[PDB]
Amino acid sequence: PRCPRAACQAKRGDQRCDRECNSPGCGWDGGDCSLSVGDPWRQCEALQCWRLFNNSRCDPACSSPACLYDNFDCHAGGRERTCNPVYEKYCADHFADGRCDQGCNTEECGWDGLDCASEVPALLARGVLVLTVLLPPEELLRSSADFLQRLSAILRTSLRFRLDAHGQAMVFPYHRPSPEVIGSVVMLEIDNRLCLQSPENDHCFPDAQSAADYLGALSAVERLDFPYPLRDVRGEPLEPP
Amino acid sequence: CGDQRCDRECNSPGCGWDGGDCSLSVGDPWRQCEALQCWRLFNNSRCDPACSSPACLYDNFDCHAGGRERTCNPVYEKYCADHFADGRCDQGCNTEECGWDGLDCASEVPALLARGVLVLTVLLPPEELLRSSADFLQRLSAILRTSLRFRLDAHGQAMVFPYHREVIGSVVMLEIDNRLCLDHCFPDAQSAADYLGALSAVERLDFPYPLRDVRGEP
Ligand SMILES: *[C@@H]1O[C@H](CO)[C@@H](O[C@@H]2O[C@H](CO)[C@@H](O[C@H]3O[C@H](CO[C@H]4O[C@H](CO)[C@@H](O)[C@H](O)[C@@H]4O)[C@@H](O)[C@H](O)[C@@H]3O)[C@H](O)[C@H]2NC(C)=O)[C@H](O)[C@H]1NC(C)=O
Ligand SMILES: *[C@@H]1O[C@H](CO)[C@@H](O)[C@H](O)[C@H]1NC(C)=O
Ligand SMILES: [Ca+2]
Ligand SMILES: [Ca+2]
Ligand SMILES: [Ca+2]
Ligand SMILES: [Ca+2]
Ligand SMILES: [Ca+2]
Ligand SMILES: [Ca+2]
Repeated sequence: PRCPRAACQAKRGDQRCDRECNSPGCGWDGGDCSLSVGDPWRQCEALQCWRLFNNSRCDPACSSPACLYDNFDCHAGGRERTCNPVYEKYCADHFADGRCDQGCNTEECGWDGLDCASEVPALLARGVLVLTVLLPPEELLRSSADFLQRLSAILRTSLRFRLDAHGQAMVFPYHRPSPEVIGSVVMLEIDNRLCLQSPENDHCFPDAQSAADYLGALSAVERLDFPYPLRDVRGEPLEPP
Repeated sequence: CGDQRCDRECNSPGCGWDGGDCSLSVGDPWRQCEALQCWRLFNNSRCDPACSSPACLYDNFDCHAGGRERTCNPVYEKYCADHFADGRCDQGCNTEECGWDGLDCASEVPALLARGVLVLTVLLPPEELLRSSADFLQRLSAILRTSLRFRLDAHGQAMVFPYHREVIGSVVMLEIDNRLCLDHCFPDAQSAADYLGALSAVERLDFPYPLRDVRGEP
């Protein structure tokens, strides 16, 4: 039993992050603190890396994909690490409005919702990123630009709602577990069309579950800054047509 | 009630705006206006067609921009200012009320300058003034609803000269590019100076710089 605190057993999965249980040995409070991701560092080949993820400093031995790129500490420095708080509201409002805004045309601001790269062929990561957000579908879609801009900025790549055959967003109602609609189950595409080529420069997620892990890690170390009631994240495969 | 100091107690049409103190040293902004009632209709945010001529300073654009298009959205203003004339197109700032993004989006359109040069005295030393050129030019462009830029010398350097009491401010020389002005544009520098003087006279001018005076020169 890698979880030495007894009181933690009763509290894993209760839908509440319990900070006394937020450790690898306690599975990040049974996933309550890591957006349900069991172990975000499952594939990481170096044991010290989860401890160096949150330091805003490049740790080269932790910069592999499997080690979640050291929270991009080695690929983005200085002003390029965050969208300028002063420009954020503008970028959120002009995201995917069909007109190119070069000042938002960066991976840290969300690539302007691809307004500047719309003729570049889509390059989707494998699978679908599935998010549970405690906002009903109509309310969630009412601020889809802000939601997608901020989530794109966090993942430093382009995100959008996956659409069905009739052009409708794959956003489904979420019901209170064992009734009423409490939130949304959101399905997203990850478009990596603006990613870098060289092994040293590339810092995109090749599949949905990889991006989920990174988000889970941001939550585990109290670094995720996303103004939405985000409950869980995961990657799912899709069958072929 | 020529003091070189704006006194609101003396700032009235009857006293020539404190001798031009409050109208940025512009003696009479309505000098060319073919109508007498216009100074009273300039500030009402309502279209008065009889004052909508250029010489009557377009009735403060009340007939050309009355709705949401009169000012750059306060929420986006800081972004537009910082990204003005940075050589990259920002379509969200690409409007006359936001300063046309410093013409970043119209590089294929031939320059079309108004007559003369707009000369401003600003109580900021040149080095400090130049440190915020984008904000200064963007805000001034938005107000004039056209494109403004520094005049360059033979070595391509901005013509911003020290202003002495030594070094109390700057004398700035600007050009007006009307290439995107398709009546609501100023044909010459003095007209734009007059309009600015008019805004100051009626306390409508909102410009976060210690702006002393304005004038047109050929
Ligand atoms: C991983 O690194 C992060 C920094 O890169 C650490 O997050 C930062 O933590 C500090 C202190 O814990 C916090 O400072 C402010 O905290 C107080 C308010 O906290 C609330 O408000 C902020 C502002 O929106 C919010 O982000 C917090 O999550 C919380 O809701 C202030 O009263 C205090 O004076 C101080 O200014 C930073 O805000 C916070 N930064 C971010 C981006 O979250 C994080 O703690 C670390 N992980 C650890 C230590 O486990
Ligand atoms: C013109 O209108 C503005 C808008 O409130 C006002 O602040 C200003 O005092 C007015 N001008 C005069 C001369 O009253
Ligand atoms: Ca818990
Ligand atoms: Ca690090
Ligand atoms: Ca855009
Ligand atoms: Ca006076
Ligand atoms: Ca009017
Ligand atoms: Ca620009």
